[PDB]
Amino acid sequence: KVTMNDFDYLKLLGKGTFGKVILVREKATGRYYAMKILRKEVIIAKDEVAHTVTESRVLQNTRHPFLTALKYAFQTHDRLCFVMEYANGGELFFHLSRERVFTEERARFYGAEIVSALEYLHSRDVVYRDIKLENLMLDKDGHIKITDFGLCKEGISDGATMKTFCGTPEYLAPEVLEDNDYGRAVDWWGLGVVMYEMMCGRLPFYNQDHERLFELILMEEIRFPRTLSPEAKSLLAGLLKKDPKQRLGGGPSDAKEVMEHRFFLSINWQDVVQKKLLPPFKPQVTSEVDTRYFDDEFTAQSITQEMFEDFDYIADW
Amino acid sequence: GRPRTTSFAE
Ligand SMILES: Nc1ncnc2c1ncn2[C@@H]1O[C@H](COP(=O)(O)OP(=O)(O)NP(=O)(O)O)[C@@H](O)[C@H]1O
Ligand SMILES: [Mn+2]
Ligand SMILES: [Mn+2]
Repeated sequence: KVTMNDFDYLKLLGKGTFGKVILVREKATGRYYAMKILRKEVIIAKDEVAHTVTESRVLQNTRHPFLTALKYAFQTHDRLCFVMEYANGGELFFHLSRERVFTEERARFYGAEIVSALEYLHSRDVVYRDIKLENLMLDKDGHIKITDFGLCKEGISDGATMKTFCGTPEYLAPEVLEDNDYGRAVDWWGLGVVMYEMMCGRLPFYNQDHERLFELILMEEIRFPRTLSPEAKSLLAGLLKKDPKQRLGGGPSDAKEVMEHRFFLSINWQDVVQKKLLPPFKPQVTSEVDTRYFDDEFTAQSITQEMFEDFDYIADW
Repeated sequence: GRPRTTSFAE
């Protein structure tokens, strides 16, 4: 049994409407982790138990170099805790906001690692549904670590469908903004939005009002900077195709279509998964408690069953 | 600039 007192609570890494992520240190080992804390009362009241259990299950049953791994998963009388591996390098959102735009080669590196992770998730019958810059982290070496498995759906093989209206507004696929069901191709749209942000310096569609934003995602055509390479324009047009059946990765071969696109011609896919490629940026952290790659809005803040049966976990590593 | 984006579930 793992308790709350087995850890030291240092500083806040991130905060959402439904949870907090704190940098913790295990007293017995001296090792640093990121603990996601969720309140049971908020989850039960909003009827989000199924999604929270799935988040734990996906974290328990996944093992990939570009996916954040789970060390422990425990619960108290009022809280649910996920003890994950700490991504020292912060969000891709932090780096892109600072640098405004990435080179096509830098975006290709991150893109290749995200494709590798999504191929793995899809092979395990899992659809991620929340690809966004805030959910894409960098580890101490500069490799991608996908975090936040809160909206994942299990048991989705081949052309199987999902019905839950969920995701992040600015990243929603056109088919999700339509009635009825949708397939796994929503993850490729998400990849398209992050690749667009990395290479063009902005979201493909934006408006502060959700109603106007949804109209843009469904009706507006994407624009490209004149200087963007033809292979990058082709990748973005393919990943951001409104019809999931016409989308790159939307066909029966899924990830293979994205992997074989001319934009990724220079990529050896086995070298990607085996971490053989040199990262275009290595986080300049001086210690394991150095949070220079996390926003000051969060780090400066002070930090003072039968239903959840498939929640608990202790890792083999 | 683009502000932080949050997820939702109906
Ligand atoms: N393993 C991790 N290491 C370091 N920071 C992390 C880790 N996991 C999450 N974070 C940070 O904490 C923030 C919030 O965690 P997240 O798991 O996305 O919460 P959430 O409530 O599900 N957010 P969302 O559903 O996107 O609105 C992230 O955007 C990261 O900045
Ligand atoms: Mn998130
Ligand atoms: Mn989430």
